[PDB]
Amino acid sequence: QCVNLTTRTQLPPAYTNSFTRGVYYPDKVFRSSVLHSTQDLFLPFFSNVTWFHNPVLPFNDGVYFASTEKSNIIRGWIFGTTLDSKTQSLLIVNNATNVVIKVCEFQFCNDPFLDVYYMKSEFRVYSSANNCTFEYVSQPFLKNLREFVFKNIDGYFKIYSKHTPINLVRDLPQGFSALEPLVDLPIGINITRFQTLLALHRAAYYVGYLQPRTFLLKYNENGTITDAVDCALDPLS
Amino acid sequence: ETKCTLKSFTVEKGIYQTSNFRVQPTESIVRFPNITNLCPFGEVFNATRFASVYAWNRKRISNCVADYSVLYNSASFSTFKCYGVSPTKLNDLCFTNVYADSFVIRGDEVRQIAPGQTGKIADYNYKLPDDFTGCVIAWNSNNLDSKVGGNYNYRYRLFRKSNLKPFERDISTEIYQAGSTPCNGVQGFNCYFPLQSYGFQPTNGVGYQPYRVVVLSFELLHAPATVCGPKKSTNLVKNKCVNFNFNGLTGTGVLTESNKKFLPFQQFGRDIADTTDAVRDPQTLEILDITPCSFGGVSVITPGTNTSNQVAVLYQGVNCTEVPVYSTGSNVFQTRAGCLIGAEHVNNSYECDIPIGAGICASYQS
Ligand SMILES: *[C@@H]1O[C@H](CO)[C@@H](O[C@@H]2O[C@H](CO)[C@@H](O)[C@H](O)[C@H]2NC(C)=O)[C@H](O)[C@H]1NC(C)=O
Ligand SMILES: *[C@@H]1O[C@H](CO)[C@@H](O[C@@H]2O[C@H](CO)[C@@H](O)[C@H](O)[C@H]2NC(C)=O)[C@H](O)[C@H]1NC(C)=O
Ligand SMILES: *[C@@H]1O[C@H](CO)[C@@H](O[C@@H]2O[C@H](CO)[C@@H](O)[C@H](O)[C@H]2NC(C)=O)[C@H](O)[C@H]1NC(C)=O
Ligand SMILES: *[C@@H]1O[C@H](CO)[C@@H](O[C@@H]2O[C@H](CO)[C@@H](O)[C@H](O)[C@H]2NC(C)=O)[C@H](O)[C@H]1NC(C)=O
Ligand SMILES: *[C@@H]1O[C@H](CO)[C@@H](O[C@@H]2O[C@H](CO)[C@@H](O)[C@H](O)[C@H]2NC(C)=O)[C@H](O)[C@H]1NC(C)=O
Ligand SMILES: *[C@@H]1O[C@H](CO)[C@@H](O[C@@H]2O[C@H](CO)[C@@H](O)[C@H](O)[C@H]2NC(C)=O)[C@H](O)[C@H]1NC(C)=O
Ligand SMILES: *[C@@H]1O[C@H](CO)[C@@H](O)[C@H](O)[C@H]1NC(C)=O
Ligand SMILES: *[C@@H]1O[C@H](CO)[C@@H](O)[C@H](O)[C@H]1NC(C)=O
Ligand SMILES: *[C@@H]1O[C@H](CO)[C@@H](O)[C@H](O)[C@H]1NC(C)=O
Ligand SMILES: *[C@@H]1O[C@H](CO)[C@@H](O)[C@H](O)[C@H]1NC(C)=O
Repeated sequence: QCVNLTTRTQLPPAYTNSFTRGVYYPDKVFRSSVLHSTQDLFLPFFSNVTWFHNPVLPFNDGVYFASTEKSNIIRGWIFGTTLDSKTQSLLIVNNATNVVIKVCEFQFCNDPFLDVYYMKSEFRVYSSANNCTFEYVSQPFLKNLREFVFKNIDGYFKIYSKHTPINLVRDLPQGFSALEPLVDLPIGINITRFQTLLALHRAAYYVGYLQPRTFLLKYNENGTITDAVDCALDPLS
Repeated sequence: ETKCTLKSFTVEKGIYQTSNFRVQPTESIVRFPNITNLCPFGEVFNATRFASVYAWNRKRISNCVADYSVLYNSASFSTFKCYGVSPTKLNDLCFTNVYADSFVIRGDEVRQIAPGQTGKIADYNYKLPDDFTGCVIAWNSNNLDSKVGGNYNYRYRLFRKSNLKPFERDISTEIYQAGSTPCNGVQGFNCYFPLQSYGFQPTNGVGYQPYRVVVLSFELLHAPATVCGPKKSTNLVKNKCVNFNFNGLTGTGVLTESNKKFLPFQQFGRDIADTTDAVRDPQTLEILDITPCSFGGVSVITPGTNTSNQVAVLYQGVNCTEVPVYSTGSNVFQTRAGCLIGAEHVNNSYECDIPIGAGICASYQS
């Protein structure tokens, strides 16, 4: 139901400063007023993070995705190797009602999108869906920025989330906020690349990559991570 | 045992160390979350209509908790036949994506559904692998799948060019050439239809009545398993040295109420050096503490076997409640060093000769 889009929108691939954002709870253990050193996959402090104002992007090991979107134009995600019916693929859609997670051999066109009519209903992301393996439905997720961390380890797809009101215009705020664990999925896909879905009428988001390194985390009395320190940035660190 | 440790037949005045007292666990408890997400087997077992033997209903099952005990004790079903997996151990074994193949056949041919079995519909309609890991459940449905005028709505494959591979579903309806001339869609010589209707009647005897038959196939591939039994749990006890298996986290100790405020997604906690301190029961969803059962050495206070013969016993660092031949003895005294049996507490004060600890000591008078 979708064809090649002539209007090749250009989102300038700028670089900006990661600051000290992208910290998530690494396990499911309560700790109070203790300083814990842990080695795991994180986003290194003060790094170049890509800013777009729908290109194909590599998945690498994990992905930190953020968007200070208003009116919720961001829709969903596509994951896999070739994004075709020839290979097992994964799809996330977050429409007005319950979010839908799908794992099938979906076939998409060159430019998958949702589109809206003004009556607000249109869906032409893919073309065919022949062989399915997993299905799931949950509660919908959603001046305000939304951050997600995607990891895929041992046939387990882990999503961590956090949304926070914002007042700054362009760059990422220079604050700290841990990311609580949102969902785990027991499905194994050799994801190598991914994509994004928008809501067009009938656009700025940030992307960063993870690396293995060692961090030090400080827990408060109630077990909420309140600050963290990198162990390979500066001699003081 | 004081003499035995000293390896002497005479013992001098003092206090001597001996074996270590330790409390032992009493019983065991296990806790698992509320058994929910019961697997939808009624939709395939109590369905109004089943499909034909050549077009058997195939269903996939995943992400569910399967209760096989009810079917195990189900007296309505007559055939509960299988050898690959023991019927009573299904709840223990855990699999993923169980397959259900259901249909209605004749009573006489129910034997044809078996590994390494041949017949009329076994090799033509539904074939089973020789290494089948599943179980076939069949039961009479004469009162439901038959008509007093004759049930002609069920058909079976009779003529095929070749046999049927295991786990194959062929629904092709094409004319069969039994000779050396093409049929060209004509029921001429050496031309027979592959499908023949069943003639179920209520008055038909045993073996001619319609039997509903469904096979369950268990598979376990590299992806994590998700379909298996309910994992029954015991009840909860407190203030007793027991051992526990809280949601797979197992260990010994004694549990009490706690006031910690877990953030809504954790399950347990620890302080330092990997020592669990609190847990959350997966049913009540409340925080409980854990402390190890009491232990500590024991000591013997004696005035010297030359002078007298009676002794006193000290359990150091032990609350004077789990005291237990000397379980009662004399009046029992509780001090910051532990619990003392065989001595009398007084209100006087003299010089110290046999130091006990925490600023107190004992002497012989009793
Ligand atoms: C959001 O998407 C779903 C499908 O992805 C739309 O339809 C729902 O589909 C599920 C799947 O069977 C049904 O159980 C629901 O009853 C459907 N309706 C709902 C959830 O309202 C759904 O209509 C979409 N919501 C919109 C367009 O607002
Ligand atoms: C539909 O997709 C699923 C999952 O991708 C396939 O199931 C398994 O796929 C892996 C892929 O390497 C195989 O090794 C397994 O043998 C498959 N298991 C089963 C039970 O099939 C499934 O085969 C696919 N089906 C079709 C028709 O493409
Ligand atoms: C991801 O790719 C690896 C290959 O690098 C897959 O491992 C293979 O799995 C098949 C199916 O069991 C085996 O026959 C091969 O021998 C495996 N090769 C190696 C090198 O291990 C792996 O199964 C893939 N995983 C997913 C989820 O797609
Ligand atoms: C951590 O937990 C404590 C304990 O509940 C919280 O302190 C309470 O905060 C509320 C809201 O202001 C007060 O009404 C209570 O009187 C406080 N109780 C105590 C014992 O301090 C605290 O707000 C939580 N969060 C942080 C960051 O400490
Ligand atoms: C687990 O199941 C038990 C069995 O019903 C629940 O115990 C009672 O549940 C009802 C309804 O949910 C409550 O009104 C009662 O107060 C519960 N009894 C108690 C708490 O002693 C229990 O609530 C369930 N727990 C969860 C987390 O689902
Ligand atoms: C040994 O254990 C008992 C049982 O807990 C302790 O007795 C408690 O003492 C506190 C403090 O006075 C009271 O609030 C509780 O009501 C008591 N419980 C019972 C069942 O009596 C006792 O204090 C402990 N021994 C020592 C030396 O502290
Ligand atoms: C990003 O890279 C540019 C060079 O391409 C560099 O000048 C800038 O300092 C980098 N920003 C970082 C590492 O935060
Ligand atoms: C089908 O219905 C009968 C009659 O109530 C019941 O005993 C049986 O458990 C049901 N089957 C399933 C799979 O629930
Ligand atoms: C026992 O002790 C007393 C003094 O306490 C001493 O006079 C006596 O000789 C001792 N008896 C022995 C060593 O047999
Ligand atoms: C004397 O000691 C006993 C216990 O040894 C105690 O119950 C009593 O109150 C004490 N009396 C005085 C006057 O100290």
